[PDB]
Amino acid sequence: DYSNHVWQCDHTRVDVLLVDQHGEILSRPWLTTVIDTYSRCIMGINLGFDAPSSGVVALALRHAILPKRYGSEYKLHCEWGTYGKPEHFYTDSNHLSQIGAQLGFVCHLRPFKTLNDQLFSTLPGYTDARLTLRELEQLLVRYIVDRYNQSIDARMGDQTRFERWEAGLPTVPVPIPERDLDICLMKQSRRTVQRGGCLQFQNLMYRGEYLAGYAGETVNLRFDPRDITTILVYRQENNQEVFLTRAHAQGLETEQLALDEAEAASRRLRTAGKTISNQSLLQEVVDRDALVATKKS
Amino acid sequence: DYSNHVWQCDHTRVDVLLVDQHGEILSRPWLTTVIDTYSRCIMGINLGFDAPSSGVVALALRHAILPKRYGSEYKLHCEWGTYGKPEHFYTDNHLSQIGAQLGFVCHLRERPFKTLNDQLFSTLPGYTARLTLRELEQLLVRYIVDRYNQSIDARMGDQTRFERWEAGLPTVPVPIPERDLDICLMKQSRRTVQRGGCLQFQNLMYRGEYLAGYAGETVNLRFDPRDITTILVYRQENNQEVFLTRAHAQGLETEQLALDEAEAASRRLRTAGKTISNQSLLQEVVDRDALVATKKSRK
Amino acid sequence: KNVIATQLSEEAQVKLEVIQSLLEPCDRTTYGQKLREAAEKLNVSLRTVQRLVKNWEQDGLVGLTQTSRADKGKHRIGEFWENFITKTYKEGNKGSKRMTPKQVALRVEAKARELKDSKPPNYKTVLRVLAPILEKQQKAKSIRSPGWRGTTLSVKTREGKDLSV
DNA sequence: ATGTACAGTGACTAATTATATGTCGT
DNA sequence: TGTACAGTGACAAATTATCTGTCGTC
Repeated sequence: DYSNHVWQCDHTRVDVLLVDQHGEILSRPWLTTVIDTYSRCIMGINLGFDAPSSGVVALALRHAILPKRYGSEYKLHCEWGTYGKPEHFYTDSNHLSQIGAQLGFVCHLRPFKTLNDQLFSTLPGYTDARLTLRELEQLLVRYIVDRYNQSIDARMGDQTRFERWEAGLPTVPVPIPERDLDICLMKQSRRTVQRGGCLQFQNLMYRGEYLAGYAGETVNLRFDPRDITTILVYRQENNQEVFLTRAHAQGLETEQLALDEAEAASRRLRTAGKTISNQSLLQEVVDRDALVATKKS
Repeated sequence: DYSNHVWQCDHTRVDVLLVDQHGEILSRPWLTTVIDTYSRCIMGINLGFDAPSSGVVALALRHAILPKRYGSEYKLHCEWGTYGKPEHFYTDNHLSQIGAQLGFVCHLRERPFKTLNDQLFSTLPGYTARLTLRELEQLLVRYIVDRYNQSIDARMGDQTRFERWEAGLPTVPVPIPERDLDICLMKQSRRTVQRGGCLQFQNLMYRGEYLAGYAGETVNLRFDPRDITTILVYRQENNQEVFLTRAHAQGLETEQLALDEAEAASRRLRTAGKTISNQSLLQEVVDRDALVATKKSRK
Repeated sequence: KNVIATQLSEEAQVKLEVIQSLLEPCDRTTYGQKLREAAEKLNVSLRTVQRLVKNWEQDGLVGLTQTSRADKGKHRIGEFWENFITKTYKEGNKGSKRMTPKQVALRVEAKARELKDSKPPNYKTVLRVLAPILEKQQKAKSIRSPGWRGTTLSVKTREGKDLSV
């Protein structure tokens, strides 16, 4: 009955194409969002080129339930602040069930055209692609929160959907610890620990707090595709995966780095290497054999 | 109903204590058989120390389906003519697959025992330590046919037990070649083909027509424990297993060795080796170390 | 800190399948029958479902998935023999001596006889005792070096002075 | 904080294409 | 039909951790 009872999870594919930092054409991202039933409030979002499998929804859960920390680059007016453990969740593999179970809320899986109507559908490259994925992250959290969430609802227009949701919480929305919500993260596995507790990830190099005790061992990683600047490392066991430490990206030139940016860095590094002509490096190979073809003992 | 229509499996545990071919006590066997529920004759039968289980049941089922024969030391006056699949096999998951392979219904969840247990086995000197599982073969496989099945019951048409069988067919079974159902045999998961196609099994060595081409590869065996003097070699595919070769035990004194005898033979080697008075031999090791510890380094 | 369940066996999935059904909000007038309709598909008495939900709340998905016994990896030969085996192998592999487990077991035989101990450990136990030690001695061969990264570089002189390049 | 770096690997993914399916057929 | 010992798989015997009952007031 009350707002915050059943949480809807929605998907769409954004008909705006993007360009990469170095000018490569990106795809069109999928948008996934978590919204109330009885308010129209938006409480969670993820956007990216990952297909709307269990991945983007598992992150969009994590997005909502934690405290909504935000950056200055967003130029936000409003604190989003929408923490709170859900209790029912509703979506279009099974992994969502394990999360719902472990977090103790029923998952009983089987409106975005508001942004199709809005000028959002007219930014460059809609429907010269002069925008990138980090720019969408900064602007879209703002243009949703400060404008599409804080405004008066389409019907029951006596309340803004945020405030209809905020007062309607059966008591007060309760945040919960961050580190227990790692199951919602991405996963990478069988990474190997180098001298001093070191790890490679996405062509970057990482180092841990106490990870040097397990050099030569192998470990799994989890991360957000929004800032890989520190990623969680866990020791694998037979039926338990135990969190060991954070590990910190090293040698990067910025305070923040999205996964898409590590892909772009690699893709520029890779695409540079692809342009080098082997013409000399190749012709010497047949000429070495044509010489050795004269050998007889 | 018909003599090939409905066959029922049965089991018993024997009340006789056995000694090996040298003179030490082994155990009291398990015993199992199938009986045609139409004719009520005791046909395929297995005896041994391995306890009743799907492998033993399947082995006795081979002993029913396959044409029976005897060695030149028996040449017995009475013999089974039983062979072929039943329309239904009774023993009331592995037994489903053999039925699905051969095409007969598998059911699982009056019996004769006293005609042997009380009438014969209780009379033997070893009844429940001085006869052997080579001898307890004929002391069953003879009497079960030469007396029991040769007996007549007027309760079922006043004929010998097997005469009702061979009379009672709606169409007489053809014999089945041995090669058609190795699925009833034992299994060995891995064996390595040694040089020249040799293969060790049960402490013996085996060689066979084409096995040397598989040297340095791994093969599976299937074998009959009543005589391991032949073993069958199988090669595993992606999801199939193909009969590769037969193989024959090298260097045997007599071409009849059973699995039980090979174990008891190998247990002679084990007991002989374990007989060493090794305690006088340990003195080398402790005094060698004492010497080396007496050598302190020059600096 | 966080313990994550992974590689859940199918009977643990069955435990999950009841837990995800009991997750429907209920009360005493509803728990008892909505438990019992699970107990029949667990095919085990109600009190086990009580301990199941207890452990589920106590530990999560790693509560309903069984934990290996406290004895796993710990030997029953006891503290004296666990030491003596490992003592003897350890002294036998310093310097160029290369005493393998079998020679240790042969020492163990000699030791029990002179100790008048009638039940020396079998060579399979001695090999199992040393198996983790042998693996720790193995791992040391594999430990990788990260290497220098990017443009910035220096070289380690034996003077102790890192010369930038 | 950082030995070196190439050949071989794994974990997918795009393209091929072998062949399972559902309907009609006789 | 090289030789053959130390290490290892599959299993049984023994130990013993712990989890399943019938239960008692809560």
